[PDB]
Amino acid sequence: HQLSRADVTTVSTFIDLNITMLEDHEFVPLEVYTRHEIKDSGLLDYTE
Amino acid sequence: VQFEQPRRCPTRPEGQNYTEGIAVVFKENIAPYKFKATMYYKDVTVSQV
Repeated sequence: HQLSRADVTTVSTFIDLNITMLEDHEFVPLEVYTRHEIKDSGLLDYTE
Repeated sequence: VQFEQPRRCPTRPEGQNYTEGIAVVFKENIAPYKFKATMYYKDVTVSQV
């Protein structure tokens, strides 16, 4: 009789190697203090 | 048993398409407007001695 290849158990001669891509990353703007904060840290503003 | 038949290999992705161009990048203006002026005044002193 004939039979499908799926009827025969499969052994692999291939060596596996799983490489995955480094995914995209988004860098948002990020400051510890803005210019507004730096200017506001003064106690008196001469101009105002 | 049977040997596994060849796998479908990965393909090189299409790659990114880039448009060439010239750019001008503008930031928020923080520089004050500057101009020239002339003051006309008179120092008036009254001394009591």
